[PDB]
Amino acid sequence: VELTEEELYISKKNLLFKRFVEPGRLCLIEYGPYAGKLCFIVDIVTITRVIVDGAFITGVPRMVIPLKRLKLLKERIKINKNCKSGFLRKTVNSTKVLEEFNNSKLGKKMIIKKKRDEATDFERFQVYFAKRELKKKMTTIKNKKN
Amino acid sequence: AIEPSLAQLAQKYNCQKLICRKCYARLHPRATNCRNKKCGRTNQLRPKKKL
Amino acid sequence: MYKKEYVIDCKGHLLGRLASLIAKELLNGQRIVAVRCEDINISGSLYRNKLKYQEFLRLRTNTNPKKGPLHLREPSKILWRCVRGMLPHKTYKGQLALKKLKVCVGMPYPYDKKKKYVLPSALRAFRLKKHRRYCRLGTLSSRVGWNYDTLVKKNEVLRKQVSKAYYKKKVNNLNEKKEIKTEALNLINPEQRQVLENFGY
Amino acid sequence: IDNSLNTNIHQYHIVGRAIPTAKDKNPNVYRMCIFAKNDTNAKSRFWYFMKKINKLKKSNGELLACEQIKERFPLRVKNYGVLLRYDSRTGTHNMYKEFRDTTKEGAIAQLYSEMAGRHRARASSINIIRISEISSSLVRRPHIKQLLKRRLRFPALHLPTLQKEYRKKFASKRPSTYRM
Amino acid sequence: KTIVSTQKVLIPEGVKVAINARKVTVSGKYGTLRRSFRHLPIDIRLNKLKKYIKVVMWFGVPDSLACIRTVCTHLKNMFTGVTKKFLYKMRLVHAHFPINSNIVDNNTRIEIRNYLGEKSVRFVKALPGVVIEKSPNVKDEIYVSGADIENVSLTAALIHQSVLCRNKDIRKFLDGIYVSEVTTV
RNA sequence: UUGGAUAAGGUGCCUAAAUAUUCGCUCAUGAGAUCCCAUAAAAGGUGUUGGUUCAUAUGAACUAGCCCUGAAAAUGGAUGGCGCUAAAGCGGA
Ligand SMILES: [Mg+2]
Ligand SMILES: [Mg+2]
Ligand SMILES: [Mg+2]
Ligand SMILES: [Mg+2]
Ligand SMILES: [Mg+2]
Repeated sequence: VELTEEELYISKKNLLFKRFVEPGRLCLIEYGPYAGKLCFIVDIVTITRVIVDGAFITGVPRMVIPLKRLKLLKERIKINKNCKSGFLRKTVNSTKVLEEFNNSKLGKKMIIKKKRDEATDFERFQVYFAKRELKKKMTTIKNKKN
Repeated sequence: AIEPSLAQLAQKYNCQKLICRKCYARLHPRATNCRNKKCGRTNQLRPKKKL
Repeated sequence: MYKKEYVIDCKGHLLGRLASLIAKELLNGQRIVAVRCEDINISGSLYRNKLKYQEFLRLRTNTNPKKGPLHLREPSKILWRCVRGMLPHKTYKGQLALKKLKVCVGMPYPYDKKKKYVLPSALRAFRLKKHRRYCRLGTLSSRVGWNYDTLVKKNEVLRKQVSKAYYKKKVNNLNEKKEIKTEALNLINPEQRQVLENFGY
Repeated sequence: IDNSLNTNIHQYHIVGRAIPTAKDKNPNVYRMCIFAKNDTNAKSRFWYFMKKINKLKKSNGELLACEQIKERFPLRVKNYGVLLRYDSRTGTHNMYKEFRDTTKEGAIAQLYSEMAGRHRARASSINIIRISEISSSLVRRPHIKQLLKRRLRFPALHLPTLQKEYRKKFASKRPSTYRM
Repeated sequence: KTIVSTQKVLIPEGVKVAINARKVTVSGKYGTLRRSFRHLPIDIRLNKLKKYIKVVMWFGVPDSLACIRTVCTHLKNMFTGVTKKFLYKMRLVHAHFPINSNIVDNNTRIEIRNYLGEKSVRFVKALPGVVIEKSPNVKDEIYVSGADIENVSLTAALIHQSVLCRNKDIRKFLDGIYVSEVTTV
């Protein structure tokens, strides 16, 4: 027996807690050898420990970690509780969740940071030059406005 | 001049209590433990002496 | 600690931890302006804290109390004392470090307009479980005869309006800048623009 | 691989027996699984247990084999029941505790912490008598029952354990514990 | 550590509720009550379309559960207050000297006089927003009333304290002013 | 003497090294805090944490962890100090 217009209400009820640790939360590892890495919560072991799995796109193998070490993201993918890594890989690729994450603010900023880190001196200089050019233009526009 | 119901009511507050055998605290008539820290919350409760 | 002078907004911080953080920095060699020290927190209940402070007060020097433990009871002064406790203040270096610390109640004549940093290692939000009793230092001080609490609060309130006003202007400026950038991304060169886009800006 | 996380309790199958004598040429062998931090420790534990149970001391027996048991499905959550004998400062007790974990070894690691923490029972004073996986129809302990619930979900109320790089003691903005 | 524990408090009909960050505010026929709960960790969530509000606690020992229940009870009380004022019916009992119970200052401040005959006045001001009426029906009693269950009760307690006699045998001297019936209107 | 790498011990600051990680326990209206060591007990506790044995999701009885009471002395005052409660406490890893 369907709802009709209560559906809308349910959709737009601001909950305090979104991002529940559950099967198929995206998860950004904060602490350890794996950090800045993404990885999905496959199972949950106990109130504090979770089994994570970067399905082989990401660097991180199936293993148990403390929930403390995780940073749950807005992204989810529906998966069967039992799901082994191959299946996870299949699903995530199909659903394009990683792309979505990248598009999202945090992911974007992460990738920008990575780019900055990996830059050559020249590339840094190029960016500086560009900024200078922009500043010039910007300054001119400000002057015009004033 | 204390009509019986009123008297009863009064008693309910002033008289039908338990008392800690240790620190003398006034307790509700149905209490098991003293509630006061200095006794170390004893189980040794007695009825408030009537008349 | 490579800046000239860190201003620390002491609101929401846990007294001792904050003090500890300050002390090391001071030792290293770093002026620190602990600002808004009325709002520092202590991890006990209020009553417990008061009791501790009462006990402290009680320890004067029997013989001649002009000397002996000075019971400085402005929150800032308390903070300062705490900081001192964690410094080798009987040396020269320690003394210097101590001197480097300035503490204030509310925020005054430069430290309104300086950036205010926060020590998140010593933040009450991150360091006490929410079912634990804490206590605002200012209140504690008041309880133990500081008096100038209400006045301070009033001053803070006054300052907040000013800050808000400033913030509006700042926001507007930011918006304008953004607009200009949007306009003037189109007017550069293509390749340069592309490069800029690639690295975030 | 993560070495900050590990607890290096392994399980060892030990088999040993009394040295044969002219009077008892074919003695009994005894085996056990033993939870120990390394192989030598395991051996020692085995010897101790032999001493306790049978007349058998390390000097008049011989270890036949020490195997090391690695968990077969080290990434499947299981519900482990354990039965301990421990010594308090006042006396000696049995207890049965349950741990949801990924391996026997992990469970035992948990257990040692718990006994240390909850009872001040140090590793010396404990003897694990049996650990066995309890299928969830027979789980008696409420803190394990809860986990076994159907479509389990919960928020992340833990605080960030930032890497020591990005732990900086001066912050621009008052961080937020809410997150989302 | 119980993963989730909940409670459901059914809002009545003519009540305008509005929680935010545990700062619950309820309005209705009698009074607008506001009463913060931002000392226990709890994501009290509102359902405005249906009735009811859900108090929910993630993790936490029995303490937390207890707190949750308390919160729920408080909410219920608040709702009741806004629908229908709480009416603490306080009967004053005297042996010899009748107690003069003079209400003043817009039915706040009740001056009690001639308690055990001492020719001295006991002032007992009511809390914010809590009327103190005297009897229409019977002779002796005193209605204390006004929305916030906490405040009316407190007022009543204060009144009682103002009376209660000092160094004598209190079993013999039953004189005072006691809460007979906690009710609504 | 130079360099190394340890011991006992430590690693919030004083104080060189962890506001490390990881799992518990503990809130104390005179917490606790590390061999000798600079004190605490019998007895209690519907404090909370596990258990054990019993009965019909409640009622019992126990049991031992931490905590509380028991716990009062004279200059002012000492886990060494500051302080610490998502510990910088207690027990582990
Ligand atoms: Mg007399
Ligand atoms: Mg050397
Ligand atoms: Mg070294
Ligand atoms: Mg150091
Ligand atoms: Mg230390």
